[PDB]
Amino acid sequence: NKIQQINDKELQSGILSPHQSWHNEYKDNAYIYIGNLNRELTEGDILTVFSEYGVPVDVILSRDENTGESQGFAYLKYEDQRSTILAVDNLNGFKIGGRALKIDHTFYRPKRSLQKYYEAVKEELDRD
Amino acid sequence: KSQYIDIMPDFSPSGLLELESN
Amino acid sequence: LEAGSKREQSQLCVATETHLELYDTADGELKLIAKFQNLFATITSMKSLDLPHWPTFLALTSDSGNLSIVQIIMHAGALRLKTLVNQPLTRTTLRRVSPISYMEIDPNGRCIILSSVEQNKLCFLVDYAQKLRISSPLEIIRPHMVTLDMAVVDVNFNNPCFVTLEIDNAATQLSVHLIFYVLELGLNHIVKKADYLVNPSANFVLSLPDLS
Amino acid sequence: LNKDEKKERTLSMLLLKIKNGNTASRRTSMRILTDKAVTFGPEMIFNRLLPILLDRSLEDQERHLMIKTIDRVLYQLGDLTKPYVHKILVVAAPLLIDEDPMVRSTGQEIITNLSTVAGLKTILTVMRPDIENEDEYVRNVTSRAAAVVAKALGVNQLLPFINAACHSRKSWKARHTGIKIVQQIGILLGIGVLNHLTGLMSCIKDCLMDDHVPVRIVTAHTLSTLAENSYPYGIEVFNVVLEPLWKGIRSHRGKVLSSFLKAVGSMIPLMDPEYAGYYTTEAMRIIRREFDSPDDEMKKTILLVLQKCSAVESITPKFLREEIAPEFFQKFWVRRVALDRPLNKVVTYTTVTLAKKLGCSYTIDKLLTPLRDEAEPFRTMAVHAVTRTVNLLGTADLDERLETRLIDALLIAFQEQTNSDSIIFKGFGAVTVSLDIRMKPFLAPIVSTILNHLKHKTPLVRQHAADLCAILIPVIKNCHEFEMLNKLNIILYESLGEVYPEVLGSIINAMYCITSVMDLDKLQPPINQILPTLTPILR
Amino acid sequence: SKYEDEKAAEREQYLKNLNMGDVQKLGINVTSLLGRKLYDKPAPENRFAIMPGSRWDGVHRSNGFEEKWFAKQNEINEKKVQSYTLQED
Amino acid sequence: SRHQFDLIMCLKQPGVQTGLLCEKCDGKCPICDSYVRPKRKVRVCENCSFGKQAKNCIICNLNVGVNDAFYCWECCRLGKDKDGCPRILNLGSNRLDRHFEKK
Repeated sequence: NKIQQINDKELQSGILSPHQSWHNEYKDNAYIYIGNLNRELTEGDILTVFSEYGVPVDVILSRDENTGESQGFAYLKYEDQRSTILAVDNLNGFKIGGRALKIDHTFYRPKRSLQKYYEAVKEELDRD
Repeated sequence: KSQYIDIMPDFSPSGLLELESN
Repeated sequence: LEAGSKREQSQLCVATETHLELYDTADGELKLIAKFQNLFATITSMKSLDLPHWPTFLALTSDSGNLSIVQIIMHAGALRLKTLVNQPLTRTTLRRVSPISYMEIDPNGRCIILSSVEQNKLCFLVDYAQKLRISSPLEIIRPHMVTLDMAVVDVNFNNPCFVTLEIDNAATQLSVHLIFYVLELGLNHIVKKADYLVNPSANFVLSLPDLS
Repeated sequence: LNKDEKKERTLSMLLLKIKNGNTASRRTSMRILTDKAVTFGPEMIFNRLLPILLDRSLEDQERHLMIKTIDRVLYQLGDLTKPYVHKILVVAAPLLIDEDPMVRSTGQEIITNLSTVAGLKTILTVMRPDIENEDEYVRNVTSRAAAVVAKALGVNQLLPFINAACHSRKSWKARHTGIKIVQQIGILLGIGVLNHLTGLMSCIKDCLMDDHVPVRIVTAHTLSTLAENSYPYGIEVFNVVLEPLWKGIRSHRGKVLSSFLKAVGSMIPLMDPEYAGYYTTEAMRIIRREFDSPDDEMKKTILLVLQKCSAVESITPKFLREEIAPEFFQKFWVRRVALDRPLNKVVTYTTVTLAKKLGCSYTIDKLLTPLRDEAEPFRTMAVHAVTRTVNLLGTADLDERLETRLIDALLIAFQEQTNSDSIIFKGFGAVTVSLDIRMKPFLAPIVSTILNHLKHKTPLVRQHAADLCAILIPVIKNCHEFEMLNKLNIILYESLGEVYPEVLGSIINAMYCITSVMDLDKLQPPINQILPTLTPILR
Repeated sequence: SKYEDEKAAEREQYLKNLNMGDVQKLGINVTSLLGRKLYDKPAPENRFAIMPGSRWDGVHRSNGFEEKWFAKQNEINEKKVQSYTLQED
Repeated sequence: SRHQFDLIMCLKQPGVQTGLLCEKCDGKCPICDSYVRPKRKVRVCENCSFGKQAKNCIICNLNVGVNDAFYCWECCRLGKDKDGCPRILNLGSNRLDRHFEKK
């Protein structure tokens, strides 16, 4: 609802196409921070809603090291960037499980401690 | 050698996504 | 005057209701330097304020309920009496509630403090910069207390204090009691520290410096 | 009954006329209440009146006519029982959160009247079961209601109430809301909090240490409000709290870091020069680390601290230019900032404050990249910073090159504007006034674009073409391009039969600026041919 | 120190390269472009014409913006024609 | 205010800061509301200063202030000058009621 507020102002002025859009600030970014998730949505189900706008190559769900349950945020890289422009913009503020999730562009830095979780995820997304 | 990592992904449907449609 | 560079605390200004004058000393004998223009008010107090970092300029409250800080200055060929700040206080006449008639100044120049007889006492908090600057006043109102002799305590920069002999206006018996006040710079308000009841004969207060 | 059943109608008729009635009707039925409110049973009034305010149907025009009757009735009777004081607060208090300030105030106008009527002892009994309440919205309401009571009666009478709630180990939520009461006490009382700051500090510090984070966070905000509202005077009472903040900053991160830094950020300007240099250079380490935080709550805190620090003597303007400044303009001037208003107001204000410590020539140097940018809404942001800065900065600093680049940036940012706003004109007019005699070479091409835009179809652009003449005239006389003055004047004369009133008004305004300045004899049309063209315009 | 700097640079590069979208990197232009699995049934229309991933459930999920961009897209594209055609004299 | 009876002045000890008036209320005495012959700057108390509140006209306290506010000659002869802070606190019955009718 922070970002959703921008695009309405932006569009209203007829900004139209990325050169003048704030989405142009990125261009080298693909991963999207996916916030305010419900707790029971897992990687496969976050890999349901987000293929509407593109083809995901990677995904990471943030979850506590001990109990292994959702922190409530994920990082999902689309194959073709412009999906990011599309997902952030179009799907932000949308309800799943009662709570309206947040998306925004992100620069994502991998962490050693999950290293195996990368191949374990990749191998499934490497199937396609 | 016990487990790769204690965490690991799922790739399993939750009842929430299917439920909302029906 | 007459010296390119000289600064000596020997010089004095003397006023009477309307009139005001300036004398010098250091010649051993009191000389008249200037008599200034005709004031047309009733000067109810006059006290030099010497503030750190500069001449001294006599702070002068009168009828008109103005606190007027005036700097006597040399302009054209003769001395004139030039004004810097006149802050409004109450109304114009010499009237019991209005805060004049007792004006005593923090010896370092941190603040002026005024009182009335009865009701209110004010304290203005002086500062110097590219131009002289007064703070918004600091009020204490003790409703029935007529005041006599406000004399003020020196302090080494701690927090300015002052002492009064106040007598209550509505009481069955005459009790005139001495009362200390401390402006607390930190929280910026005037506090009443100590209050002692002394025999009715009390007449005046004076400050003893340090005792060290 | 049948006699007194008539009063039962009359009030219900009056209460009808007020709510739904002709303007000449309700005006007579308000006069009847204010006189007769005494003779009617306050039971009968409130029991009949109050239920209306609980329906979901009533419009805002109809609601404020009912509240205006409660306010006029409460003003008279003066002795009111507790059952209704609970009812009235159920109705009145939810106003305090309402969207617009006009409603917010008329809600506050009630409770400050009720507080005196119902007296101190009665209301504080009605808040106690209410503050312990489980429901959130009810707690958010009576934080604001109990604070309005505090101003009316004075806070000291109400302070042991808060101290009971805040320090209460009984309920967690009483601690929480008991602390919110301190904000809206500190917000209402404004500067005057002060003398009460010591008594309030009983609540804040000890209630800070709570294991519940949402309480930990609230006090960190209630300090930043007490810190600001106090301003120069306070610090001596805030040393007690300064120690536990840092051990909270050096660990907790998250949103506890956003709140603790807001507190510490707003204590700085009231610290001594000795410490104030210390804590900022401490805090400036934290900010540099948090520039990447995507949260909003943190960005609002990062701006506050940058905003505060420049004032402090200890940091030099060299240190800023060398480090803080280049890492500022690049991160906070992204186009994603210019879009949302609540974070635009902050970044420009933060830029403007840094412009004092920073050389004016340094900030304006960095604002040329956004003034030339492609995005429209981003060029408008960088204009506000210059105009705001421009009054703030003198143009004496600028070398000739920026003076030429600045004006090209503005003309552009002037000639693509879409929405109508004052900012471009004041800005482009605060620049000219500063450098006026230096403007001469740049004044030829600018006037060409005014004459080009007065031919443009969209009527907004013919406003801004003429609105920017009224600004340049006092510049031009200094310049001496009188022929242009007579060139602009004729061109403004031939347009003076325009259709659009918004545009025709501003042309006359520029005519009025040219006329006053110029030699009376000189004017081209001239005057004797102008004035008879105006007389039919008065109609 | 130099070696350290080099290492840092390398890591930065790695970070950036990982982040970059795949189609741009091969790029050079503008059933999958990179042979990734693709959906089957007809998808909702889109600004960029991108096709949903094989794994899509088939429910509309949108705030409703993407359709409102077309309304503005159509508008702006229409008033370029309306401006001349409605001109008169 | 002279003609609008519900509004309540401040009447506290004036500090050192000057009141401001919006373009609309500009050139008015805050007491008698007369446009003629000003004399003295107004001075408002601290607790009418502080933050956003200080900027707003001292008459309507709604619009933002620009010019200083003066007392008229006649109100300086009577002495209503030095009563106190001449700043209106509430918005009053007239302003509200216009507001709601319009919407």
